[PDB]
Amino acid sequence: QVQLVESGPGRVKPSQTLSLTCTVSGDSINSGINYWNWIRQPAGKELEWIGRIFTSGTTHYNPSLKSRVTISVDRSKNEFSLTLNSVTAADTAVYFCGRGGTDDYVDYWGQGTLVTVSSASTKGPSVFPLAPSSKSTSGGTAALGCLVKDYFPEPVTVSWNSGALTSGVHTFPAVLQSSGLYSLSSVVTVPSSSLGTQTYICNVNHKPSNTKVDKRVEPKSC
Amino acid sequence: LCPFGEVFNATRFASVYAWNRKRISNCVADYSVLYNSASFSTFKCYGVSPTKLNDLCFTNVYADSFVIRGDEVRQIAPGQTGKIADYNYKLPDDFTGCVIAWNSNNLDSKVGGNYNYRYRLFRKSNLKPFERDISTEIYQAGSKPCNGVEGFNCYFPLQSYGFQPTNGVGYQPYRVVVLSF
Amino acid sequence: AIQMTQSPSTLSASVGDRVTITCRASQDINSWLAWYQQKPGKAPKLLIYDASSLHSGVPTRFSGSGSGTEFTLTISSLQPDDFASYYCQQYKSYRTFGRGTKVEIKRTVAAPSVFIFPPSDEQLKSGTASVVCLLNNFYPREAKVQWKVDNALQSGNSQESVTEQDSKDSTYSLSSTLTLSKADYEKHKVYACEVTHQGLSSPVTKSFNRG
Ligand SMILES: *[C@@H]1O[C@H](CO)[C@@H](O)[C@H](O)[C@H]1NC(C)=O
Repeated sequence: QVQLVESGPGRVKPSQTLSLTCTVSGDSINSGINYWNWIRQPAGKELEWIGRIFTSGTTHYNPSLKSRVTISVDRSKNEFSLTLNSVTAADTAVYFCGRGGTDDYVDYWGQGTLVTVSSASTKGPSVFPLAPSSKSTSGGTAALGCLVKDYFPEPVTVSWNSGALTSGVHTFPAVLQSSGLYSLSSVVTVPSSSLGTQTYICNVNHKPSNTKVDKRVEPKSC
Repeated sequence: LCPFGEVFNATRFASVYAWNRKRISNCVADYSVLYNSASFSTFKCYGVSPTKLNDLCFTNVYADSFVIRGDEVRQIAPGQTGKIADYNYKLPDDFTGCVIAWNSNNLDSKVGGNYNYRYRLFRKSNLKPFERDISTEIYQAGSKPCNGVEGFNCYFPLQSYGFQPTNGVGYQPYRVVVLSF
Repeated sequence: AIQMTQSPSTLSASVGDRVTITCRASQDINSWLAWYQQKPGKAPKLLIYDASSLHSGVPTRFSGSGSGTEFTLTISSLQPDDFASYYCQQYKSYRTFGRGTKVEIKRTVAAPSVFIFPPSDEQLKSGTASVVCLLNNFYPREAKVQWKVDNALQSGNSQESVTEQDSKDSTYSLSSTLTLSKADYEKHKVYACEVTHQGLSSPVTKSFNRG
C-alpha cells in the first residue's frame, strides 16, 4: 500500500517560509491517477485542507491559503513538498500529507508532523514539586505531582518512578502561556499511608532541549 | 427488475477514458419506462427502435457510462472521429444500441473547477471498438525518451475538463449512458 | 466558502447504542460529502465518501445518508473501537471540513476529588508563584473552577487543562493553574479554588493560608 512520511523543521520562525516534505513509498508519484494532498490540523481544532498536486503537476489550493502556499514535486526522489511563506503564529498545527484517488477526499494519510511557529527559541523546563499536604489529601488517598513549567517547544514526556508507577497517573496536556512558553502538570493519587515509606520521582524528558530532570516529590506538613 | 436505476441515477460517473461498463442480464427490463422523463437532452438509437424494446428479448445489455463535454456528445455515434471517438471511447460501425446523454452541470461542475473528469489527449493510434485504455504512461511526442518525466517532447496523456458552472453549454459536463443490446 | 455545521458537539454513548451524527452544509453540495474518524494523536481514517458509499475495509455498522444540505452518519451497534472524533468534509467547492463530533463513554455521575497545591519554595525563589487546583476523576466533563484570593474572585490569570476520557473508568481530570508574581503572591493570605460540578450538591472549596 501507499506509505507517506512527513519530514521538516518543526520550529519555524514567524514571517519565514515553512517547508515540509512527504516521502512516498510503495506507489509512484509520477504515474497513475493520484492526488497528493497536504492537510493541517491545529491543536484542538478541525482539519484544514491546504492543497493538492496531481501526478501531472497541476495544483489546486484552498482559496484562503492560495497566496502563501506552493506545493511542488521532486520526481527524482519520488517526494512532494509543501512551502508556506509569510508564516504567522496561526500556522502552528500538525501537518499531514495524504494520497487520494480523486480530487475529492483523502483515503491514505501520514503519521503527521508537528510544526510550531514562535519567536521564542528553545528552552528547557523547570520542574517544581506538587507536594502532598493535608489540603492535598482526601481520605486515605493523597495527591502529589510535578509542575513542568516554561519550556519550548512541544513535547515533554513525564513518567513516575522510571515507569514503575502508572496507576492513577494523570499527565495533563500542556497550556500555551501568554509568555509564549508551555507549562504542564502531572499528578498521581497514592495511598496516604505511603507518603514516607515510598519515594515518588517524576522523570521529565524534553528532547528538543536535551533536558532530563528527575524531581523527587516529598510531602509538606506546614 | 433490471438495475437501470443504478446506472442512470449513479451519484458519481466515470471518466471517458476509464468508462464504466455494467453487464445486465436475467431480469425484467422497464425499457419503455426509461424514456419517461424529459431530462434526456440526447436520445439516439442505432439498429433498434426505442419503441420496439419492450417486445424484444436480449441475451445481454451492456451499460457504458461516463462524462464528456457537451460539444463532444456528437462523437458518441458509429463512424465518428475526433478525440473522444479516437482516443477515449469508440463505437463500432455496426453498433446496435442507444446513446443517452443529458446535461449534468449541477453535479459534475464545481465553482473552483471539477478536475475529476479527464480524457485521453495523446495516443499513437486510434482505439478499437469498446477498447478501454487506462495507461498513464508519459507520451513521447518526439525523439528523446521520457524516463517517466515530462519535458520537451514528453507530455502527460490525460487532460482534465475544467468543469465550472459558468462554462457554455458546449463545455458543460454531459452524462452519457450507452446501452448495447 | 461552504461551511459545515456538525451536531452535536459532544456526544455521550454506551457500547451497543445507536449513534447518530448530523452534518449541515451552508449551501447545496448534492451528495459530495465524506466522513472521517480520528482518534486523539493519530491520523484521520476515511469512513464514508459520496455521502453513502462505505470505504473499503470499514465495518458495515457505519452508514451514511442524506443529500442537499442534511447528512447523517449512523452507527448501528457502537463498539469500543468507535469512541473517537468524526468529521464531515464537503467537496462541492474546494474542500471544507466540519468542526467534528466527539463520541465519549457514558457513565454515572462522578463527583471530583478536589486538591490544591501552594507554590513550592523552589519556584518562589525564581520570583513566580503557581497555585495548582486539581479535580480528579469526575463525570461529566462540565465543571467550573473559580479562584478566590482573599475572597476576591479571580479571572484572567488562570489556565485550565482537561485530560482525555480515561479508557477504564471513563472519568475526566482537570488541572487549573493560577499564576502570580512572587510580589503579588505575598500581597494576600487566603487562596481558594471553588469547584462546582453536577455530582456536588454544593460547591466544594479547597484553600490554604500563605504560610
Ligand atoms: C432515478 O430516480 C428517480 C426518482 O428519484 C426515478 O423517477 C427515475 O426513473 C430514476 N432513473 C431511471 C433511469 O429509472
